[PDB]
Amino acid sequence: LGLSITGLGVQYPPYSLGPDAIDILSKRYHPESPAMKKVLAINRYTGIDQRSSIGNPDHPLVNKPNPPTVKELHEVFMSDGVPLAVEASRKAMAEARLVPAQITHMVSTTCTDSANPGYDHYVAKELGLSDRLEKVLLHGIGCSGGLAALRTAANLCLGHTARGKPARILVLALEVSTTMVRSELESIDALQETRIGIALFSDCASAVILSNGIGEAPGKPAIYDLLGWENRVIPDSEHDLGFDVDPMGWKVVLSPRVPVLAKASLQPTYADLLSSLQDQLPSSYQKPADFDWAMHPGGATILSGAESAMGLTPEHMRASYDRYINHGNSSSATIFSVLNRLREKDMDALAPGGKVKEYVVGCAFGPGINVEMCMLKRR
Amino acid sequence: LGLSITGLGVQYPPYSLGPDAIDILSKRYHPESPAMKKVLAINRYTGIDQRSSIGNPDHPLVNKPNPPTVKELHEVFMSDGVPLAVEASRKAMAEARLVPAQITHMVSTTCTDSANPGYDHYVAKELGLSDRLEKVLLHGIGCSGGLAALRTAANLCLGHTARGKPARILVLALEVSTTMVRSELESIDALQETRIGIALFSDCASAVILSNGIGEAPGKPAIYDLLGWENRVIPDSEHDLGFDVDPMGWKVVLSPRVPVLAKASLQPTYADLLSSLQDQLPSSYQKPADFDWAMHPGGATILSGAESAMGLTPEHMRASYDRYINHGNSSSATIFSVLNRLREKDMDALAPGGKVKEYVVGCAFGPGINVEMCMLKRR
Repeated sequence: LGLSITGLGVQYPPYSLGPDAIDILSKRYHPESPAMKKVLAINRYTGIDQRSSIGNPDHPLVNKPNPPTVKELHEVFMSDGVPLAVEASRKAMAEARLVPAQITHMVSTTCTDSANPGYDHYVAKELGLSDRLEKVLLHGIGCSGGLAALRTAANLCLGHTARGKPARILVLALEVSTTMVRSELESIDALQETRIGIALFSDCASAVILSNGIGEAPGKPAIYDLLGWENRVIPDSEHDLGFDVDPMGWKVVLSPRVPVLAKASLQPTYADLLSSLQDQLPSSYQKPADFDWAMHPGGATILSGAESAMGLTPEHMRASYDRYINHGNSSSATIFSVLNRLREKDMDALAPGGKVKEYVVGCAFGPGINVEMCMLKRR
Repeated sequence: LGLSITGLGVQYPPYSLGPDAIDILSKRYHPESPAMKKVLAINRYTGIDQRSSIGNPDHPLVNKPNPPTVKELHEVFMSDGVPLAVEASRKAMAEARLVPAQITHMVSTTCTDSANPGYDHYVAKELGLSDRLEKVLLHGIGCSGGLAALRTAANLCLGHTARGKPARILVLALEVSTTMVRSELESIDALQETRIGIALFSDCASAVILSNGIGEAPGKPAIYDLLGWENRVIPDSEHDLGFDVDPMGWKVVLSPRVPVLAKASLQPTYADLLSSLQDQLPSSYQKPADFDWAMHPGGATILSGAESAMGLTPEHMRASYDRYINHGNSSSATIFSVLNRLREKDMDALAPGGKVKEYVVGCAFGPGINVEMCMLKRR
């Protein structure tokens, strides 16, 4: 296919929210209640030590008399989120050794903003990208956005391949979720329902460059080759996972079914992915445990579910754990963060049986429920 | 390129509102003010006879104590907008003689909803499309969305072409703008700004099927062949045109500069479009007046501006006039409505000098400011 990830860049904001962040904010704005106590308890065994954030608990946006409106959220997405996306993109392009003029397409995602022009316009402008740049800003997909953006970029790359044209696509994910803490606290308190969103979600921007190989800097270096992909929707699961627009931003929808639905999907999706390329893979790469797994860490049970269903050790998803524990779930931006971390020396040291794998399965789930899987060859 | 539009479908909602509709609602909810008087005056200067709407001025959504919240808007987008999208998509598929399992990708757009899962999911589900359908829900682009979706679909089609695979892409636009009347009225009253959006915008869904011709039998009919496209961003014009998220939905941004900037972009964009494919065109298709023009009728000044800039008659854009006068500006959904109407017999009857043109220039502008053009060959 001639598709390769030639650069990756990741930019977390400077700040880290410990588990007491929600304790502080909850006590500041709400009375003690049974539902809040439950959430505060769950918060303590998510497996997350620190959640990356654009601010600390005293940030002015989350310390108003009321939760910030979706307009006030947008202002901070633009002031504090967009610079992360710009830096992540710069880092990706620098590793890919590309200048702004070489970028042919941009595929961007977020579920934590709505705007016209979209945030991708402002990132592209700051980077000095072409006024003829072809842009796609994806919506509606939440956590799966990273791999969906990548797959979309793959298709777009091949569209240029068809015409014999070089394609270098900036694939970008930016999420700012921590600013919706007051919204979630209000819902917990008012509805007396256990809403665990505030215990999981964090802020990040991440980016990769996907090249179609045409007119490449020959002998062309890459970090990963993109060999294949599978995408699927689980029927009658709309109500199980969601993010509903609201005057206070977006409200998390999350049912008890999600862990089982996610886990049960791995086997058939994996089988479908491998059948579409079994003659391309060596016999040393046949069963799940043969691969390194770049899983989107939606929650602790997603990782433990993958371990159980696919016969993997935690070290098979070492980069997923590393991002999850130290930064939390950054929705669509997490997966490129995982892929970036996986190829680092300190992750190599933790490979199952001291065996760093040449092939990597990427996996993510989001609202739909949408399932995304990709197959990468690590250089 | 082997790209052809093999079906088109359009579905306007049940109601058609004269200029008195906003008079009724304005008077019901606001005392007369200088800004309101100006908007109600401008409402009659547009040349729009009727605007298509999901409701009449007695609709409950626009008759609450306050304007509907963005959540309340979403509920009606789903109840009253999605069915339009389903029907438009059905008719496009029917004309293309395609059954659900044959659709390989979906490229959808809207600027009048935010949701996870996105609205495209629900449309696709109602249509019975594949659980492996590749979807793209565009955001951030407003009025240029129809042509942006078409161009994105073209690139995606060619991605499948690169792999020797059939591509049949449902390209869909749905906009429900009329429900934001109360939000606009509130801003007019409170800010005393002359906000003309409520004089212009209407509701519609429209769809096309774009095929890459692979797996189609020889001599397969099509309505238009897609030959080429141009996209540009007009520099330093973000503040001139936009749609900003708000607890009340989205607030229109519209400067007096827009018609001037738009008019100025036509000649240079057209020249680039034409030069890229001039060798493919006969001698009788060399100058602007040689073509039929499917313009997105963003406002009356856009049409008269195009006539001036490119030396055209109104009959050159007869389908654009027809849509604008009888239905208003349905944002991203209008352009496919124009292309559908253009190929109808009573439009053939208004062709400049009795010559129905074999080649059609498509053009649309939206937030960015983004300019989109395409060249179609009419079968």
